[PDB]
Amino acid sequence: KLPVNQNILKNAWYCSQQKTKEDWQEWIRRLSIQLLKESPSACLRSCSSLVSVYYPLARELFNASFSSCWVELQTSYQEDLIQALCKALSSSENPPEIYQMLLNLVEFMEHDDKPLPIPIHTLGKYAQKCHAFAKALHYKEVEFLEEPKNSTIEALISINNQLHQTDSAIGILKHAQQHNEARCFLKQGEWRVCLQPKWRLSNPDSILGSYLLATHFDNTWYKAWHNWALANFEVISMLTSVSSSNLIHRHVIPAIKGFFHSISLSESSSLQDALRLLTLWFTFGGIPEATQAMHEGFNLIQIGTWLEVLPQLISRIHQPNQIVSRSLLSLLSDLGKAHPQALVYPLMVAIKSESLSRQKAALSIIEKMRIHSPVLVDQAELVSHELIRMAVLWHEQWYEGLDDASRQFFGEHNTEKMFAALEPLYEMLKRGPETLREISFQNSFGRDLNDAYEWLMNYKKSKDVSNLNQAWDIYYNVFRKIGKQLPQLQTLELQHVSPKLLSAHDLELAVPGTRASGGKPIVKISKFEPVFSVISSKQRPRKFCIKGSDGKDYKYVLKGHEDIRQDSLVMQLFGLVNTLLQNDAECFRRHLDIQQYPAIPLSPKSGLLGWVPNSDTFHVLIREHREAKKIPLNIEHWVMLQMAPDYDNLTLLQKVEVFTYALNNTEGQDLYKVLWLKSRSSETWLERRTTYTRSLAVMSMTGYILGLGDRHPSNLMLDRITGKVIHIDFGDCFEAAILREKFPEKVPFRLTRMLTYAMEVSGIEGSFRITCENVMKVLRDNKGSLMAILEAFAFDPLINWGFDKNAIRNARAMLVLKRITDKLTGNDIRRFNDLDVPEQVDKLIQQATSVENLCQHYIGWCPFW
Amino acid sequence: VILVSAGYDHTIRFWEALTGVCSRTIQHSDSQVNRLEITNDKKLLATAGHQNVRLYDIRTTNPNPVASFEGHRGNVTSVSFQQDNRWMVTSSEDGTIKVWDVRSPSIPRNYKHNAPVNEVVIHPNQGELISCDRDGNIRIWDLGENQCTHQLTPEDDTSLQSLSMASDGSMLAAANTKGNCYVWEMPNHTDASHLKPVTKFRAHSTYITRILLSSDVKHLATCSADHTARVWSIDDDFKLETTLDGHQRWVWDCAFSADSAYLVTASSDHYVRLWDLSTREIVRQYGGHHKGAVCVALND
Amino acid sequence: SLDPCVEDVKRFCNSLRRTSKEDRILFHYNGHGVPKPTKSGEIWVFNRGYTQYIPVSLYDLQTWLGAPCIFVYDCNSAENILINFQKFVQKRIKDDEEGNHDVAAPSPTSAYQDCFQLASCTSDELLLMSPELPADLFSCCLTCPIEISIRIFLMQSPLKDSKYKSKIPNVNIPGMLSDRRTPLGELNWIFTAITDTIAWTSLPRPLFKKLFRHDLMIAALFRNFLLAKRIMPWYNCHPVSDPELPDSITTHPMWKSWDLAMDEVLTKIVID
Amino acid sequence: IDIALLMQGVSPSNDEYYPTVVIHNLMKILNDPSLSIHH
Amino acid sequence: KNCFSLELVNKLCFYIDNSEIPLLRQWCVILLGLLFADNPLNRFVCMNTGAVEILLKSLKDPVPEVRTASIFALKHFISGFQDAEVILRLQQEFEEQYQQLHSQLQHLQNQSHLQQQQSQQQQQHLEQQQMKIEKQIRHCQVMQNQLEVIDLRKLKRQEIGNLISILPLINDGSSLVRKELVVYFSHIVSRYSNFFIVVVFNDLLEEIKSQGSIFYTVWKSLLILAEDPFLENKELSKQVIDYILLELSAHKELGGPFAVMEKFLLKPMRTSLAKLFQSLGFSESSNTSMKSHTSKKGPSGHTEPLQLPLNSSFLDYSREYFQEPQMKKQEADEPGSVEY
Repeated sequence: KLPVNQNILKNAWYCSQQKTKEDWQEWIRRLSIQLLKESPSACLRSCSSLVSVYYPLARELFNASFSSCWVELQTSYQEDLIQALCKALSSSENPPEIYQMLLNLVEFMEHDDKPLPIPIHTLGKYAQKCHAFAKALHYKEVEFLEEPKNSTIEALISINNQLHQTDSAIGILKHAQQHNEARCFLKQGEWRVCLQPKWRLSNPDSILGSYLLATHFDNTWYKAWHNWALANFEVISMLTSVSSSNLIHRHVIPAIKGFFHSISLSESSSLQDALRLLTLWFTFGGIPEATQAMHEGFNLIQIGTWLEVLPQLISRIHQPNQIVSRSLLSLLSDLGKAHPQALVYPLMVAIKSESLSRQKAALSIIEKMRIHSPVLVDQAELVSHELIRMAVLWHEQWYEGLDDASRQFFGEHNTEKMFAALEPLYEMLKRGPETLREISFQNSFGRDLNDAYEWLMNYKKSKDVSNLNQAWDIYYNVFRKIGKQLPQLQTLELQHVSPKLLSAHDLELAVPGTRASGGKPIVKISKFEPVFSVISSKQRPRKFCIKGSDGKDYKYVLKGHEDIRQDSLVMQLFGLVNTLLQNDAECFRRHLDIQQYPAIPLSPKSGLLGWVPNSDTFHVLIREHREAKKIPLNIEHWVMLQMAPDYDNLTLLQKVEVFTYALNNTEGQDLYKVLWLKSRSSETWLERRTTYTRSLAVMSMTGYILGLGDRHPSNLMLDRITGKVIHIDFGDCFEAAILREKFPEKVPFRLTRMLTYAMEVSGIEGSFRITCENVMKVLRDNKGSLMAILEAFAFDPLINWGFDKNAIRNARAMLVLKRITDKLTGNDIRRFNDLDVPEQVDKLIQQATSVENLCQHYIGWCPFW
Repeated sequence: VILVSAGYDHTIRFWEALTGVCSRTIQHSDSQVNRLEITNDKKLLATAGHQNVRLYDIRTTNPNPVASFEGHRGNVTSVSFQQDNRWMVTSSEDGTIKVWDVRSPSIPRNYKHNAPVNEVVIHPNQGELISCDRDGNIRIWDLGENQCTHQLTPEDDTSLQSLSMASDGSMLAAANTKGNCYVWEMPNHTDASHLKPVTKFRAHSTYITRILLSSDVKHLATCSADHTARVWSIDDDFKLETTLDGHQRWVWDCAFSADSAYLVTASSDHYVRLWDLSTREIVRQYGGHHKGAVCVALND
Repeated sequence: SLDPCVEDVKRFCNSLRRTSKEDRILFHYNGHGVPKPTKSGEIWVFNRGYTQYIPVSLYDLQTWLGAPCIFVYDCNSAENILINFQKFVQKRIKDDEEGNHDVAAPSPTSAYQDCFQLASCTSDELLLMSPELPADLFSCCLTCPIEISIRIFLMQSPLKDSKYKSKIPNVNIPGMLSDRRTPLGELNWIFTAITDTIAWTSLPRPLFKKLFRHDLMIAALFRNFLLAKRIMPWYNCHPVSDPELPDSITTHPMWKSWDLAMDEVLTKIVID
Repeated sequence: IDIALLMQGVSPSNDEYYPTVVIHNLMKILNDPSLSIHH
Repeated sequence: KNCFSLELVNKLCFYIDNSEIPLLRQWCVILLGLLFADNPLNRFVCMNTGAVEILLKSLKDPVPEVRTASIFALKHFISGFQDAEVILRLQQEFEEQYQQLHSQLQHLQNQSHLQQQQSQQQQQHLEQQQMKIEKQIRHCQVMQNQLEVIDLRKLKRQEIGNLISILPLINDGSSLVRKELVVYFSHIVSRYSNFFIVVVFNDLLEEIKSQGSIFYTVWKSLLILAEDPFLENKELSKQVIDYILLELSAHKELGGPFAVMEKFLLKPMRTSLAKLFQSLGFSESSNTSMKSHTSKKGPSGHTEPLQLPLNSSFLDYSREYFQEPQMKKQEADEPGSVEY
């Protein structure tokens, strides 16, 4: 292994006879060259002569050689090399030549493989002397965590000041203090509406006159046209609330003209204006003057605005008025003339929807598309139907048909509802086989299903309880012979599921997913990858891959038997919020960003979600870190289960102390250390921590206003390169979790002990809270626009998924409206407490960081993590 | 005299100070026992577990449960007896007051109520009930009324933990999650809403558990979640009699003796203790619990 | 059997020997995901835990089976097991003197010495592993001779050019084995005649009577064994049977006629 | 793409890593100056 | 399989709680010890129904035979080494029995569908067999549903909780219980060997000059029993410790270090010893040790070899009781004899 050859390197270790940078460099590469001759590795002994001949590869070898030599060197020489490296780092304190690389090597071995016994204060002082400010910051953070000192606190404050971290410095100081102790008319109108509230019979007239004078002085002024139109909107709203039906005629046409002029002036952010106009037309589509007003505004308005503001047209594609229907059909015909590739997917969603009026209205769309391109829609439905049958994979139909029947039969024994479930499940077997996998089930497990069918017939014809029990026994039998091998389908092969997808290649349709502004270029599809990966999320979603015309791969996660389109509508809320942060100068300076992935609604029973690339979730991110140390995964849960045999079946108060016992006994800095481990360098860790902090801050506030809850480390997803958080399954929104029976929440956004320990030494009140005030002020700065956005999808019947006739839905939506307005304003708890922005931030922080507010939760939410 | 304790062992067990060893153990490995209560004349044993209140027999040789009664969706918190044992009530996670009877029961009426209560107490007239909620509310109900009740709000939306009531019909003490407590004086002619508050005492600052006071109205002893058992005076100079600490784990609900001078302490420290309040010294210490002990019952 | 263990191979032998009183039993052993068989006389079988392989002895397998035998091994070194098996049977017929030596067995010892088996290679050398060959070519010889003969002929034909083809031809010989008139059945009949006329003029009279004049199963197996004896030594495998066949099995000169038949049928196929 | 050639030591372990780093640094000799200085 | 029923184990628990004659107080504990032989399903069911708690409370009992029986049962209550294969090894024949009884059920249904009423006849003798078969099936899926929630980790936790309550019987009465204790300790050595191997190095290097767990208590109790006042127990404990001695004599690469610290007996390795603790801590997946011992003596380091899991002839001893007479009084107590 190693012969006796260490008698010559002692002089190169301890010399203490040099006083020059060149002499120190000579000593350094002399010891680096001679380090290889005692290396125990076969792949390192032979490279000694090569390193002696050629120098630069020893720089990249400098980690392997040091790791080889350190383990082989003996304990008495360990402190010798310790003092040698300490004196090397202490010498030549003014010019940093190679001591930064020395500290890089020291931290590199300090990652996981038995760090050196160097004092951390000495490490910090070498970093400070050798200008490594970020390494000094990490060392001083470790020193502060070991023991809090005022000198250390001011050292981190100065470090943040030189690194331009004012938020970090302020937060550290606060933590130390808290622990150690025309234009004139517009101006007149806005000041008037600020000093005196609306909803009278005199202020609307005054602001209407002011806006009319401003428009007369500047007839091409966008905010004037928009303000006049919205003033007519509030007048019409109060008239409707009072109800007249005659004073609305004098205001519907000026509002329409102003909205058209503003849209034609801007053509950039016309989302709210377009949806406002559509809501106005849908509310009053029986005014002939409005009909000719919008007819003459056809030429003034473009088609690109409706192209960008497509989705609500498909959402309201059903029309109860003939004139409204004709106008919408003409508009969508113009949309089909101008890049129809952005609406064919919602088009056959409308085709396969459950509204007979929607299919009858869409027959005209089909007929007008036949004269343009039959091949587009034909190939579109051909490639669609296979994806819906593959999203809802073929055993899941009768799997859910057995399960939903089974638990309600255990509940209250509704045999008619059994028959209703089982009537359509047996239709396609006598209709005709279609796919190879369907054949593979047919020739295997058809006889038991048939026998169950005539046993159902016998039960219907005789009402025989014993044969009902026998039928339920064979149902248990088939449930077993499905559910045993259900988790054994780790992959699906398209050649046997649906080979026609492979047969149809060189597809000319547009690639589903994200779209560009206006008319996006057409991107074709080459083929499909027939291999998929199955995810375990109680629904078995799969990983779909598409080979596009560009030679790259477009990959998505496929979800089935769900009307997911709520995530699609929240996607334009993400678009609006990123637009507002881009518009804000402070947010643009802070470089805030939320990356929304492409996601198209494939069907009322299927959809695609964009999987973010080059990233890993927090769920997986802890497994390899734990098994590197070879320590159990659910360690804290097992530790508290050691004395809590009935944790789940338990009352409110006694869970708190066992949870506290688990927290006290269990260390909670795994993510905090693994980000340092996976960091490329100190500045790498700096950019990771910055991105991590402001991403989690902005996303948790957006979830707070959105009502997005039910967040768990499975849907929490870090980015491998940067560290941004990306969530999945946004069905829970508008605080829908507060109404469901299964353990209603008390914490709005999941900010756990793991997050607090991963936070910097400034704590939750530092840069996180400093970003909190900026996010709250920029979100309160756009009060009217967000309300105009959210007013559209309240009363519609396509949202009742997380809160569940027409009057009841309207009342529930209006209660949601007052609840979210109270949530924004801060008067949701106490009527007298009209809390402002910083008081709201403090209240939210304490209410989310309270332990009782997070302990009482469902195990499905995984509350301990 | 007999006393019984239960906890995370899933085994209820009796105790006897004369022999120093446990006498009888009964397995209930289906749920965690929250509370238990022994009948005054030592005939049946009831408990608060999960969605079921069952009646065991003392003199039998560890049989199957003699009686069992369900009807609550959530887990049950406490049970209230009667001195004539004609009406059995329980308090659960729904606030709906139920009533049942011994000796071949039928189905009586059930009362539905919101604000899921925590603890209940029956006035000695055997016709009136006071329940405490975790929002600082007191619900007063009686068999005579059908839907009307009384609302008492000692604190505004604050998690009132529990309460205790005087067997002589004088005092009503509260228990708040912040360690606060209120004492209410209520003189004779108890069949009226005339609970007059007197003072307010901040005994602790952390979470607290049930307060028990003796039939003789001369003491008020509480126990909290900081290894603290503190007894104050309720009729003589209104000051702290005795504090007690030193327990390894946090002390759970406690019980008294007949002479109002001995008190038991059951905690999750795998042990239970019995003390003389006058001498504030260890009198008995029973051990054998492999897990913690949460609930205890005693009568003489 | 589906990746079996020792408890599996218990009734894998017992349940069939208890229903076949004296008629012969076919035992196929297909070990390729299994390490090398033991020279000391052990055969590796899986456990239920899928973590390590446990030995099963030749006595254990033989006692679970009975006296008639037709064994087909497809392992790597199938020759130490034969040398050992001959040693075990001669040691038990030495113990047949039986002073106090009679191990309880389901079938009499007098019918042990007349039960047949095959082997896969010649000694402790390696199997075939190239992508240009089926991984279980031995049982390919012993259950589908015609198709693999056609494919081996295509891969050994010097006239590879001007032909319609890891490279493997997509050749399909039409028809089925049973029908006489179809080319596949015609090739089956011509192969049967060709492999019988070699054996009759090679082996002695009583050996021929014992091999190809008693039962059709052993007849077909030993007829395919001659084609195995032809092809495997071209890929360095010289299998061993229970009676020693003379080395004139592969050198009998009508393999020219086999080549002529293959040439004629493939030219007819490509012309069609 | 790769800022420093030490990042590849993160995902794998310590023991078997030793020949891997040597081999994927010395397969770069194919260029002319290394080929000229090491024959 | 045929004998283990919940009604039987509950009646057994009732009898061991209160039955007068100590013979059944012996044999019920013996029956549970035999039922706990190698059956993780049985261990899970008994743990859930609380027979473990009853058998733990039955350690303290007047007669010593039932105490030795209780230690024998908790000897059998070690969880299982081939557990991940025995669980499948039981799943297979539960599946096969379910399939066979199901096929028999439909065979009998087809037999009863013979279009013949047969009043007061074979059909009337067949309905009771019908729901008897149904009851057997339902029992089968009850056990099948109990199979998947096995939790070997909770099994190990209950075993390590039982060991510490076995420990206070070191100051017991007879040498019988002491011998049963030393064979139980030998079996613990056999199963959890590496903990003993990592603790002996530290203990005897400290004697030359991690510990602190309840395991160190058993390690010290073995040395306590090594100074027994009885004849056979002394060499029995010596043979138990002889496996440990023979193992650390080499421990492959460790023999050199062991010899180096062995020369101190008359008068990097730290990490090497520390690494082996986590290797079983991960496989895991009040505490009054109190270490009191009159150390007036020191351990100076008939069968020739040593099988590490020692035998226990107590079952044969208890079986031999059933050959002495029971309906008639034995020798030396007859109305006239030599001893009389």
